[PDB]
This record gives sequence, structure tokens and C-alpha cells, in this order.
Amino acid sequence: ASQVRQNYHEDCEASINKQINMELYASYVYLSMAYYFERDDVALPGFAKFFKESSDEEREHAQTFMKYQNKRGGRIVLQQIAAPSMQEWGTGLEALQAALDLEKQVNQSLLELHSTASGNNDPHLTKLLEDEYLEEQVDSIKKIGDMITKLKRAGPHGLGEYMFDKELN
Amino acid sequence: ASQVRQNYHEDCEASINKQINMELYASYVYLSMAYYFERDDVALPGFAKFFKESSDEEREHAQTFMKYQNKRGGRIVLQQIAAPSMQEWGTGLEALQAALDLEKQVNQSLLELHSTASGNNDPHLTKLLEDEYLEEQVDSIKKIGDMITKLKRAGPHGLGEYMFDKELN
Amino acid sequence: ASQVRQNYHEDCEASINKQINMELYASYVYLSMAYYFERDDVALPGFAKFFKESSDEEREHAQTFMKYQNKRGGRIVLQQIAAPSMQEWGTGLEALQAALDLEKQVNQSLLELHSTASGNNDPHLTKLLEDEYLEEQVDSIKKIGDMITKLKRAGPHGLGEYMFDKELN
Amino acid sequence: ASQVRQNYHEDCEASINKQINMELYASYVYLSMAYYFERDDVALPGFAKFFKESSDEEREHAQTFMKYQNKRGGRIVLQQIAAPSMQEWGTGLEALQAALDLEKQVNQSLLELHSTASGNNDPHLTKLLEDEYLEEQVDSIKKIGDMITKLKRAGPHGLGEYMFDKELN
Repeated sequence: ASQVRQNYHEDCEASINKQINMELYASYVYLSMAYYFERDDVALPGFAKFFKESSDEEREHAQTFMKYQNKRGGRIVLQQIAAPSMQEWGTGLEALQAALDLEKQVNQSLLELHSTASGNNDPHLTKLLEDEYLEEQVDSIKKIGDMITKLKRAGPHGLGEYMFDKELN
Repeated sequence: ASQVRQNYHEDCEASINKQINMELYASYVYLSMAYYFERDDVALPGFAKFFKESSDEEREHAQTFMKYQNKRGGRIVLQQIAAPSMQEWGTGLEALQAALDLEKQVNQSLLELHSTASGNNDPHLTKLLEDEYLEEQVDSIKKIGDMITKLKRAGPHGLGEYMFDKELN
Repeated sequence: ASQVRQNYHEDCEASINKQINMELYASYVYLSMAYYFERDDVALPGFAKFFKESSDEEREHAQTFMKYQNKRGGRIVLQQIAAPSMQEWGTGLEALQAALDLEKQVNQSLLELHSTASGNNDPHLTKLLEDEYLEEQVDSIKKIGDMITKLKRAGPHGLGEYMFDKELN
Repeated sequence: ASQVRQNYHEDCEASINKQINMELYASYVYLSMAYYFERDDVALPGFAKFFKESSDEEREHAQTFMKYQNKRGGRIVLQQIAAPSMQEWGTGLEALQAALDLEKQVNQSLLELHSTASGNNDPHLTKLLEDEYLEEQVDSIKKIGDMITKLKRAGPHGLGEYMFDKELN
């Protein structure tokens, strides 16, 4: 084992590698969306900016887990990153609904990892998840829910979509 | 009696305690509205801010009356604060209409207290009400009336509600 | 359910509503004390300031729970706020002893909520309680205990009460 | 009559001259107290400062009434200023108790003048009294009451009198 490893279970190590892949995949989905909203026939620069920022945040979350793996003496194992499930994401609303679903999937995975850490009596890892992942994920979910409500109000097509896009920009 | 008490009638003292309770209740109604408009399925941050500010103002008015009670040598008696009449407040417009009604109820109570003070020849208290309560109350009622008109114009649902909410934020 | 709700148990949601009511009640008790200590026949401005600050902190803690309820997709339900148990609070020491007792009651309620959250495997809520509630509550209890000891030393009546009041102001 | 006089009754004019004399007398009492507390065998510089300030305030109130008399076209008539009722004022507490009594006497006179103005339908004069006299008088009475309570606490003789005197200085 690593000279640093202490109280770090192999199941937690493996689950962290899975989470790294999931965050990189989410990053890729959001990168896809960011550039979809910059197509000449879409031209929603607020949505584009929102998804570019989201993409960067997910990549940063993957990097934090990679740093964490090394901190604990586990070994990073990187796997293929799947293509995003779509190439075209539809309306602003459809992309936000897809984002909400993705953020809830990621949250579920993080909560499962917390359960694994808790079951293996790893309080350093439960603390990391609580402070660095679970809080950001709930805030992201609340933010996207609010945005969906606001966009539905502003009436999710036409002038309302145009105006809502300005508040993101 | 208090060493400070002079020309301060028991009916005025009692009415001031009633007014403290009414202002705290109004504060509580507006607090309820403020967080209703921050629900993920409502997401009207301008309305939320407006009602949070209104809540703070009503609490400050209650505190000013508590300080006044002590200044005159009366004794503050605090009673239960009723639950707000609703848990969910409907549309932006419905909440403003409820607020207008509440502000008029509070104004009527203040005007009754002015009449009690005047009838007991208490010019210190009539001055307090005129300067610190009645003017703010009329301004509040005018402001909410204007807001209702503006929201009805901007057409009180959908995009217009979304846009009006921005002017409050 | 809310579009945002995930891993949020109805018992936790209900317990948060109870905690909101308890914090608003504590706020009301401390507001009562703040103005009691500004009576002309009491005139302890340090104690008044201490209890006004405490009142504001408890109100802010209620608001943080209201924001939290919305963040998780639960629904705020507001109830009547009871009158403070007293209208007159006795000596500085008696008010501090009442405050200590109240702060321990609140702490017990928070610890019960932590137990409920832990039992429902809600690490987002256990983290909130640990970081935003339980630490502040232990610090408040230690501070009030220290103050009680200091006031008993300064000999809890007369000149000593007068001098101790200055350190709060 | 004066070229400026309008809606100004002779009874109000006369009562204002009486009030000028009363405020000058109060000023003289407080001047007496201020220098009593600077005797070598008294040496309470906080009390001295407090009464010197009170003396100046009462003189300023007399001057405001003199200016008011001229503003309305009445004619100032100045009378003898009585010697203060005492040459030696006893303890700090006895002087504050004498001051409270004097401030209540002055308040009663002002309230009588308000009643005279109101009865003669003189709203310019009722406004003056409310804004420039009655509010300051209530604040003064509250302040002196608080001081009496604080001094009785700090235990009105000996070390406590010495320490209370510092908060005034």
C-alpha cells in the first residue's frame, strides 16, 4: 500500500474512480449544451454561458476527487468518457430539464458514496462529501429548479425565452 | 406608577400593546410571503425581497412602540402572535392585494389609536403617530396601489409578472 | 413532490417546521427581555443590547431553516408564536439563568433533529445542523455560563450588576 | 398689531412669556447645581457636566420661545428670574430627584400651553410645542429616570456614586 494510506477502504477508492468518470461525463454533457446554444440557429448566449460555467464546475469536481484519491493513497483509474446522450438539446427548457435530471443522478451517486463511506467508518470521506459535493449539488438542483420555474413563467418560448436568456447572460 | 409617567392614560397604554401585537403579526405575514416567493415552484425574487423588507419594517414599527411604551412609563405586555392567515399566497397580484388589505387594516387601527390619544389630550402620542406611523402607512398604501396597477398593466401573469418582478429586485 | 426534492424525508421536513417555530419563540423571549432591561425602573443597557442581539440571532436562525426547507423542496408551515412565559424577567442574573435554560432546550431540540436526520440517512441535513446550528448553540451556552459566573462574581446585585452591565454594553 | 400677526391669541402670547421665565429659571437651577458639583468638598465632575449641559439646554429653549414670540408678532416681556430654591443640593441622587421634579413641572406647563393653543385653534403653536418642546421634555424625563435607577443600583453613595459619576463624564 501507499505510505500514506490509512483507514481507506478499497470500495471507497473504487467508488471515487466511478465518481470521477461520472463528473467528467457531466462536464462533457454541459460542454455539448454550451456550444449547442451558440449555434447560429439557436443563439441563446445566456444559456450558453450557464452551461459553459456548469461544464467547468463539473470538471473541477472531478479534479477535486482525483486530488482526494492521491491524498488518501488510492490510485486514480480513468475510463472512457461516454459521448453525451444527445447532439442537439432542443429548447432552453428541455436543456434545463435534462440538466436537472443529470444533477439528480449525480446527487444520487454522491449519496450512495456517502453511504459506502459511512458503512466503512471513513469520517474523512463523509466530511469531504458533505462539505465539497453534497452542498454544491443541492444548491445546483435548487438553482436549476428555480430557473425552470422562471422560464416557464416568462412562457418558455419566444419573447419570454429571449428575455429569460438575458438574466443568465 | 412609574417615576416618569405623566399625562399617559391607561387606555393609550393598552392600545399601544395591542398595536405592538398587530405590527408583529403583520411582520409575520410578510415573512411568510417572503419565503413563499423563494419556493422553487414560485421563484419571484423581487416579490420575495419586497416582502422581506416589509417584514423588517413592521418589526421595526413594533419595536418603536415598545421603546415608546417604556419612554412614557407604560408596561409592555406581549401576547401570542397568530399564525399567518395563509401558508400559500397565490400569485404575485394576490399577495399584493392581501398586503394592501393588511396595510389598510393596520392604518385603521393606528387612526383609532390617534383618536384615543386625541380624546385623552395626549399630544406627545398624537405627534408620535402622525410622524412615525401614519405617514409611513399612507406611503406604503400608495406604493402597493401603484404596484398593483403596474402589475395589472405588465398583465398580471406570465411574462409580465416575470418582468414586473425584476423592477422589485 | 417538488421538482427539487431528493432524499428528504417527511419527518425531517415536519421537524424543521417545529424548529422554525421554536427559534421564533426564542427570538420573542429575547425581544421581551431586551425591552424589559430598557424600562426606566430597570435601566441595564448592556443586558438590553445582549438580549436584542440574541433576539436577532434566533430570528436569523429561523430564517435559515425557512430557506433550507425551500432548498430541499419541503414546504414551510408557520404556526402561532406563543407569548413569552413572563412579562417581567427579574434581575440580570435571573434573565441569564432563564436564557441558559432556553438555550439548552433549543439545543436538545436540535440534537433530536440531528438524530432524526441521521436515522433517515440525510447527510445534507446532518451537515447543516452541525455547521449552522449545533456549533453556535454550544458557543452561546458557554458564553451565557461564563456571563453567569462573572455576574455572580461581580456579586450579582448592586454595584457589581451595574459594573457587569458595562462589559456587555 | 404687528404687520405679521395672524391667528395669534393674546392668551398664547402671554403664556409664552410665562414659559420663557420658567425655562430661564430652570436654566438657573441647573447652573446652580453644575457649580455645586464642582465644589472642592463635592467634586462630582460628571454630575457637574450633566447639569451644565441641562442649564444650556433650558436657556436655548427659552431663546427658541423668544424667537417664536417675534416670529408670530407677539412681544417678549421679561420678568425677574427667581433665585434657585436651594444653594446646596445634597447628594447626586437628591439633585437628580430635584431635576426630575423640575422637568415634570416644566412638562406640565408645556402641556397646559398646548391645551391653550389647541383651544384657540393655533396649529402653528401646537406643532411648535409638539416638535420642539414636548418630545425633548419626555426624553429628558426618561433619561433622568434611568439615571436615578442606575445610581440607586450602583448604590447611591460612596464607590457607586463615584463610579456612576464617571459614566456622565
